[PDB]
Amino acid sequence: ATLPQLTPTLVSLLEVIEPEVLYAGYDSSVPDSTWRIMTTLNMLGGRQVIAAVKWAKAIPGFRNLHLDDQMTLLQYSWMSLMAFALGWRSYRQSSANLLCFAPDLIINEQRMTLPCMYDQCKHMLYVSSELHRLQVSYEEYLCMKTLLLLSSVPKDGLKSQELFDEIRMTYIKELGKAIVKREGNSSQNWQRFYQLTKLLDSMHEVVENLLNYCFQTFLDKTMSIEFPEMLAEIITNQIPKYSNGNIKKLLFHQK
Amino acid sequence: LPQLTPTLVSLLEVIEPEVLYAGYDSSVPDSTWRIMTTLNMLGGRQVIAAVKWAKAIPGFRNLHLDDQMTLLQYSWMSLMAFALGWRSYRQSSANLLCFAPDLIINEQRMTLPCMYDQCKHMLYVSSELHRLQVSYEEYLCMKTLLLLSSVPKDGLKSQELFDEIRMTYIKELGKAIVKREGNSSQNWQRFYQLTKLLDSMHEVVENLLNYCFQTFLDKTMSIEFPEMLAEIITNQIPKYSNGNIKKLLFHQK
Amino acid sequence: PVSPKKKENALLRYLLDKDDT
Amino acid sequence: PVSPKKKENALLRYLLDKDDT
Ligand SMILES: C[C@@H]1C[C@H]2[C@@H]3CCC4=CC(=O)C=C[C@]4(C)[C@@]3(F)[C@@H](O)C[C@]2(C)[C@@]1(O)C(=O)CO
Ligand SMILES: C[C@@H]1C[C@H]2[C@@H]3CCC4=CC(=O)C=C[C@]4(C)[C@@]3(F)[C@@H](O)C[C@]2(C)[C@@]1(O)C(=O)CO
Repeated sequence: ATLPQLTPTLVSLLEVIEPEVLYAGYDSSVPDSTWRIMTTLNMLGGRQVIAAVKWAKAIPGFRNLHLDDQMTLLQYSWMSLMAFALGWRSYRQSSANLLCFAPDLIINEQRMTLPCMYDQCKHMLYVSSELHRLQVSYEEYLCMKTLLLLSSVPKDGLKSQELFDEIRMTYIKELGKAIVKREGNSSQNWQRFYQLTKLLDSMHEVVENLLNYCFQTFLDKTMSIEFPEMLAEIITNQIPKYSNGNIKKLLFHQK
Repeated sequence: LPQLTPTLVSLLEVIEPEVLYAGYDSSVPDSTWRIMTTLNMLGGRQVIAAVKWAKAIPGFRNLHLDDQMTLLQYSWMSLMAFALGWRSYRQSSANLLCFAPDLIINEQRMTLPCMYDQCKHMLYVSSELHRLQVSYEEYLCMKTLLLLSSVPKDGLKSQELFDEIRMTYIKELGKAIVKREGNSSQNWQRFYQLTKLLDSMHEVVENLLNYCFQTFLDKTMSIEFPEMLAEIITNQIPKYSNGNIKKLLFHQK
Repeated sequence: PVSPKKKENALLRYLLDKDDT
Repeated sequence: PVSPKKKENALLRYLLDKDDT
């Protein structure tokens, strides 16, 4: 019968629940500085994380998991989600040339050359460049990002593990449907699935770097770089166990 | 792979001025008045950059100095509008007007008291660049052409050289088209469509100018313009509106 | 054993429980 | 003949003359 969606599609849902881009409300009328750029980005991160929660609750099945797992998943991948979304906007808005934290706030050549900016942004640019190299479609992107939310669980699973794996497998399939939809030639359907899933696995490695740099800054009043209420609680939250080896990073490929 | 020899379009690319930011404070609520004012400030700085750009264009400097001023005066709006459309089409597929990557007119700002009435035409050119999927080289040649899109009805003291240069860039636009397509039939169609876009540019400029002159001559609105724009606008105001100027076209209506 | 999580982020917990409207 | 509003683009001319560096 009539379509698009008179009988909605799972990926159709993700498309409509995707939160819209927020603007940092940065004052570029006055000179920049590492300290000011980062602070503005942290505040932006707070609001983006807040939106991520509203987004996660709209993902079918997510909020059927124990409420604690819902909290765990977000705390274990808020960086992955934000960094991945960042790379996406960078790839789409400027072919991964620049980092587009917000369409009105771009880390250009001038800002990239600031003191500690490049050592940080470096890992972010990587995900953007990767999305551009593989020409990731919007749909594949929506599925992949959802999978990032379910990319890391505790070393003892969650209180709704059975349901979790079921949701994750559901979106792994969704990713496959996006790959097939994107093309007609099934020749390299599995080859692309390997690349995309490989990229997801690499997110753990980039998150670790971004996170080490997130904690080191958070715990350094000398640096004077503010974090909003939202991020502060999550950083102080994870900071202890994001080192001792409490989290189990799920991977599509072992190697 | 070593060409080590500059082409006319290769030099046109290295002289292309880099995008500049408006240094707009968006940490406080927006308002039609403030945005138009910041964009005007940006316009002056862009036109100033457009001057150094025009001077680097092969053959431009060897035209009478008076004509150099005439061309920049007669096409500053087309050059800026075209550049704007280009960045918008590139940055967001012509959905958002990207005056400068840090100052973009989002949907929220687009609905302000008078934003759309004037932005609709800027969006027009941005839309067309997206529709036609204009390449960088084609874009470069076309923009140069807009600088030579109109002259005073009578001529320039160096009209002779002018038409020669303009011819060179029309052929430059042809070269860009041929090495982007792949075939040969759609090459002429390409040229037809691209030259048609340039022609329509005159009309989009007319609507932008009307608005520009309107807001320029009404301080109850309180919108400010910098030195470069104020100076140029005041000059053009009269001679323009009437229609005592000759707009060069590729396709006659 | 011990669930030491008791405290850490009552803000998120709060945020995840109420969206009708 | 006549053409009121003379000396209207002094700044523009200046910018077109200089240059070298
Ligand atoms: C290197 C890290 C990683 C950074 C984050 C990466 C993910 C992200 C994406 C955004 O779209 C906006 C903000 C954030 C959420 C972020 F950019 C800022 O918070 C600053 C951040 C934590 C960081 O720069 C700092 O810890 C410096 O304070
Ligand atoms: C509608 C007109 C057309 C506008 C201009 C269109 C071309 C342009 C492109 C830019 O990249 C920056 C500024 C300018 C040069 C411009 F956007 C501003 O100057 C404001 C402008 C004159 C206008 O908005 C006004 O008349 C406001 O007074």
